Amino acid sequence: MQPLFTQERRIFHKKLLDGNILATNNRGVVSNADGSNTRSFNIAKGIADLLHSETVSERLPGQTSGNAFEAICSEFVQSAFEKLQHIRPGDWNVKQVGSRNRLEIARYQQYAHLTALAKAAEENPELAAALGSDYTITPDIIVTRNLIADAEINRNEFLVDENIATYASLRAGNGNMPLLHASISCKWTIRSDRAQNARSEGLNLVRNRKGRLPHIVVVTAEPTPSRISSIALGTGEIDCVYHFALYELEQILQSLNYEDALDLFYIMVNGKRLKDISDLPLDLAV
Amino acid sequence: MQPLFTQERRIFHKKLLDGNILATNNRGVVSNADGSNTRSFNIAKGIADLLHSETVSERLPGQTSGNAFEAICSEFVQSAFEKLQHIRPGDWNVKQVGSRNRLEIARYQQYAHLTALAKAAEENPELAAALGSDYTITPDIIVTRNLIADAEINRNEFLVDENIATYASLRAGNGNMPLLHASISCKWTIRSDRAQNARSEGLNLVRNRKGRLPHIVVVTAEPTPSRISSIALGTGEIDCVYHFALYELEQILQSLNYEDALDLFYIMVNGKRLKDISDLPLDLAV
Amino acid sequence: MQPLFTQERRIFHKKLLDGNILATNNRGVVSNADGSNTRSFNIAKGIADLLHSETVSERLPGQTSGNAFEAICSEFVQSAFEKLQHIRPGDWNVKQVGSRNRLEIARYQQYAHLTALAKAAEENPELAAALGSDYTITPDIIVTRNLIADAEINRNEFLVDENIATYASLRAGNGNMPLLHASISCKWTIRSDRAQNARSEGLNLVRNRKGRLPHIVVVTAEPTPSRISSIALGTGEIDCVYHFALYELEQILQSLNYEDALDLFYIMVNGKRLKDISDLPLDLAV
Amino acid sequence: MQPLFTQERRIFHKKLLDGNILATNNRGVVSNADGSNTRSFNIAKGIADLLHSETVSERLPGQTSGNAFEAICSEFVQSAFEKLQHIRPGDWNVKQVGSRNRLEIARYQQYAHLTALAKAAEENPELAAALGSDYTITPDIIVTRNLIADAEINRNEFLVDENIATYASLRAGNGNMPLLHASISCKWTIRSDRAQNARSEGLNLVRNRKGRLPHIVVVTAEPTPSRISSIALGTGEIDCVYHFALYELEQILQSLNYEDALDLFYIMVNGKRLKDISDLPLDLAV
DNA sequence: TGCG
DNA sequence: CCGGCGC
DNA sequence: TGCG
DNA sequence: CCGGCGC
DNA sequence: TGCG
DNA sequence: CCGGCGC
DNA sequence: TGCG
DNA sequence: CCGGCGC
Ligand SMILES: [Mg+2]
Ligand SMILES: [Mg+2]
Ligand SMILES: [Mg+2]
Ligand SMILES: [Mg+2]
Ligand SMILES: [Mg+2]
Ligand SMILES: [Mg+2]
Ligand SMILES: [Mg+2]
Ligand SMILES: [Mg+2]
Repeated sequence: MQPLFTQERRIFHKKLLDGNILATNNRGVVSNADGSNTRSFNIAKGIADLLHSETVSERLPGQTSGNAFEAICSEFVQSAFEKLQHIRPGDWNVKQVGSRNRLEIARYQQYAHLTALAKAAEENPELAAALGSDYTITPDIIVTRNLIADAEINRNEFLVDENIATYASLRAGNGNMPLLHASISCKWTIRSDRAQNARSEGLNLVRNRKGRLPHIVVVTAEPTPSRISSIALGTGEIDCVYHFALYELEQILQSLNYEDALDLFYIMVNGKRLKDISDLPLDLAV
Repeated sequence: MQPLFTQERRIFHKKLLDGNILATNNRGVVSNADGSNTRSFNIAKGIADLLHSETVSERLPGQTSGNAFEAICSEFVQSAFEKLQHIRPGDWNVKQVGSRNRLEIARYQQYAHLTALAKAAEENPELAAALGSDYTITPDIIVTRNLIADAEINRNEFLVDENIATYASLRAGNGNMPLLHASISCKWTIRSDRAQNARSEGLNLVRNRKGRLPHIVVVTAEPTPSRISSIALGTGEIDCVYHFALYELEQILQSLNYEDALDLFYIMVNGKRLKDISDLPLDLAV
Repeated sequence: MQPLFTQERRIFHKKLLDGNILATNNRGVVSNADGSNTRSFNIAKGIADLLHSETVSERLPGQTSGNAFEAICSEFVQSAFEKLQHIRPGDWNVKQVGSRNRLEIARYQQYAHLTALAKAAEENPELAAALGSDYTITPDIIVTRNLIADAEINRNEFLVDENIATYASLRAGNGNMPLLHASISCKWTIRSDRAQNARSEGLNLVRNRKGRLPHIVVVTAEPTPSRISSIALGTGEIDCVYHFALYELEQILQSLNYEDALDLFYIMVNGKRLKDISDLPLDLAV
Repeated sequence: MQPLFTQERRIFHKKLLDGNILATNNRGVVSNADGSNTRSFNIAKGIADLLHSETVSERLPGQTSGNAFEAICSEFVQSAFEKLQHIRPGDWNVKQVGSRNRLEIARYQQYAHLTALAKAAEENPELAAALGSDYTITPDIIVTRNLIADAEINRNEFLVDENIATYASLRAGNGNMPLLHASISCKWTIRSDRAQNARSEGLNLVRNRKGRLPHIVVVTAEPTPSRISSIALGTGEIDCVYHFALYELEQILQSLNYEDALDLFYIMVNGKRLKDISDLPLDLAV
């Protein structure tokens, strides 16, 4: 009897395999590997073997794997988090955003004022130069919480009426919007330069919030500890990073005796900067 | 009224009145007012009248009122938040800490590593000069969450076992500590210089976290919108400020026709920077 | 006592003595000490003795000493920095900002846009609820650099004309404002809570600048290493702290056997977080 | 005679052309353009014509253009800044730092302590989890200042000896190392995701400094105002961005009547977020 | 080369 | 480090 | 189409 | 968005 | 009159 | 702005 | 205590 | 920690 989160984790991997997102080409290179690097090549191959990947196909265009990885991550989060309603109740929505959504975050309570800022800037110069446009934050995946009725708040006891706790964020109707619960950034693979946009997006969420900061996490299928470390090490922007196949990564590093990579892997794991994709749903329930 | 949060809000005010924390001296100065300040005096008197305050006594020493205000705010939050278990379940603890101990936050999961940094600085001077020492400063009041047993996670379904979600923060078992849910800073009265330690303490919680940022809020009995604004305006450090008698403050500003102060009050309230103490328990449930 | 900076340092101390800013009251408490604190009391008296202080006077009101300390520090900086024209040329101005605080900062190039932000907010609601108000920063003392004419830029060679380097900050020309060189915060004495406004003011200068960040320093007469450390330890907001009588503080710490204070003193000094007032003029020439 | 800075700007451009860094391929795509983007293609062609580019050759590998652009920008800054000794005297060094040099930054005074942090982490595995690792990242190009002899400080008057201003940063004494004057980040072209490492690197310089923050700027050859805005808008990390051919960009934007892009250009330029490469040497002299 |  | 290009 |  | 690969 |  | 002193 |  | 009050 495999527990349900183990079953969900396997379903997550299976979607990556069935869609040929994770596969091997005819030159033996696994699709999340950097073929110019011996350790990346071998680590990725070991992980794919542990995942029972058998398909041989050409590496998909990066735009395709990028988008598909976001979608599959979203489905896994939605399905697993749904089972935690008893430890973190709520009317939750999980969705892949899509760069098409400029100001999508302004539809949520903690960032609704960005609409007013944007509207004011579209009429004022150094307002625009000073405020910027990055505040136009667009997470890859977001988890949101819908507001609740007074009868839900009062389900067991008469706690509130219309003249008390009148600005509480959870109360529906104050002309109020849903709450942003989490920003989940996805990276199929990593290069240390381009991975830093997870930090700038995290800082924008920190700097502009009105209310509690959403969870800010990164999920990645990057095989190398060194590249993972470019976003996982350090604190202040990113809450934690989650690897798509942590157990398998650990097993391959141990098997091949890649001592330095192993040392770095444990610095991140023991240092609470890196976890497995299966840890994410429960971490979203704190 | 009869809603329980309304009763609890009154119990909070009554504790302040009964302990002479909020009282009026024989010169007519209410104890949360700046007697040299005309508007402070009048706004504070208006609020005391709406709270039905009648006791005449000398102002208590600032150390006494500061500590009592923290204690009374702690009791209000504990009492009210306990009623929201169906909206935000968990084994919650609310406690007044402050200077009773430094590095108290290192007792919690997201800041556990500060103990190691302090030990390292203890053996290497420099580290101390670069790392600083203020990361050891404890919030006036903290709300914490104890960890969960597998029996509870698996209350309705078989979700986890020892080989899946092994790093999830909520799971009890590997020396992992409880989670810090909220930092609640209290200020009986405000001066714009000394109010800024709430921003530096908030920034330290932001910069050093591993995991989701706790709620970071300030509760105050300061009567003037100008002084309240010295900590409520701006974003990035403080989630929101909660006033001890917001409805009364609004009413008196209207009655006195202090138009500029009323305008600032509304900028803060409509701008989601200022709410009533009764909004805090529900805001801790998002 | 031959070199001019040594003579200037002595003049600085003499102004503090002559104005009764630094004096000893009837209870033997020196005016920069906390009489309830044995270490503060003894350290401050030792320093006063090394400065050859003999005046007895009751302690000046804090508003008076705060303002006088700012004025005297400003005069020391102006006089000493004036002698470094050969290593840091320019048309420099040093001034205690004072009462006409708000937006003086916006007269300078790197922060001129703050005026636009303030005007916009005035004509409309929230904006200030997001943007805040503390950005109308008012440093205690500022050092500014006036702009240069082409004749000077082209003193030795024909480097520029009207069609090249047209946006260079240093070029005098309708529209261009003087540059803010330094923000010098003064604190006659310190309490750990109120000292934090130096960090928030420093962060505002960092976050809102257009151009190179000005020097951000703090000058203080606080006698105890513990209180000095509440602003000197750590990095990110304050470049460095300068003590009004560092050599004397070190000598008395050596004589008194307060080993924890001596250790803290050296962590800050060896750690480049604390220097002497005489180091400031040269540090402003980098 | 054309001004020497105008002549320097032309030499800068000539080096880009002679090395085929900036050229046009046989399909009409200029080497700093995004061939798939009509507006990018046209703007880049317009600029190339204004620089009188006539060479037809295939685009160089990105690694090649990236390194060459760094080298060429370094040579321009060194040559032009050397002519400003009368406005900003000193013993200056300008050098392209190879990604082949981590902790080169710790060779400089304001960041020397990073070596001690790195050694502490090497023996305290785990500390790296919190401290991070990128704090060892060195800028693409750095400008540094050697320390000054007391002979020069005392050139005209006897200002200092060994018992006064003993911790001054400029004094070639306290084992003190040279000072970091500027961090110059280069980007031949931009994509909004990879442009963000300039912000994370800038933040590391802000957060870890002891002393005055160095200049932090970006130089780019990106043709589109939209992509330039991904790094130029906003304040706090980057002092200002400098475009390799600003005058030409503006001219072609007008000739093609790209209204939105022109609006954005002026917002960045009037908003002091974007200047010409010719403005950089003088801006480094403030 | 490795990784920016 | 930058370039290509599919969603 | 343009752009993450 | 990710992938290739030269300094 | 009220910030610092 | 700084000072006093109960916590 | 000295400090928050 | 807050209170007093000069500038
Ligand atoms: Mg994204
Ligand atoms: Mg992504
Ligand atoms: Mg506190
Ligand atoms: Mg407090
Ligand atoms: Mg000040
Ligand atoms: Mg001051
Ligand atoms: Mg670089
Ligand atoms: Mg670069």
